[PDB]
Amino acid sequence: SGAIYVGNYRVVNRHLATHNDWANLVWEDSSRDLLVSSTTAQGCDTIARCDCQTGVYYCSSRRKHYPVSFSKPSLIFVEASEYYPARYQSHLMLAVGHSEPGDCGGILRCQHGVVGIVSTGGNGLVGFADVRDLLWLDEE
Ligand SMILES: Cc1cccc(N(C)C(=O)N2CC[C@H](C(N)=O)C2)c1
Ligand SMILES: [Zn+2]
Repeated sequence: SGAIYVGNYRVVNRHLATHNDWANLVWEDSSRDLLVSSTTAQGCDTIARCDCQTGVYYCSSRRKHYPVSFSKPSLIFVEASEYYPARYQSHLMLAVGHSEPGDCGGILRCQHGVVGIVSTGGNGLVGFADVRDLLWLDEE
C-alpha cells in the first residue's frame, strides 16, 4: 500500500483504489495502473520533472529504502496477477530489487522529487509506474 500526496491530489495504484477514491475521482488509467482522487487537505510531496534513471524506493516487505538504477518509462509485458490479466503495461520502469505483492504503493524518488510508485516486480525485479509526465498534478 501507499500513495503520493501532492497539492489536493492522492495518487494510488488503480488496483488498490478505495471506494472513497472512486467517489472523488480525478483521473484513472488501467494501462498504467494509476488512479488519482481529490483530497480536502494539501499534501507535501513534490513531483520530479527530470529524466533521472537512478533513485531510491521504499520496500514495505523489508522496511527499507533501496538505491536503484531504473529503465526509461516503456511498454512492458506483465504476467497475470490477482488484479490484471497478463498484458502490456505502459509508462513502466524496471529495476533490480526485492519486491512482493503488497509493496505496491511505495515511492520511488530522485534528487528532484517523487518519480513514481511500485506497481509490479517478482524474482528480484521491481516495476514502477512513472508520474513525471503528469504535469497537471502541479496545479488546480
Ligand atoms: C511488487 C510486486 C511483486 C511481485 C509481483 C507483483 N505483481 C505481479 C502484482 O502483484 N501485480 C498486481 C497488479 C500489478 C500490475 N501493475 O499489473 C502486478 C508486484
Ligand atoms: Zn530527478
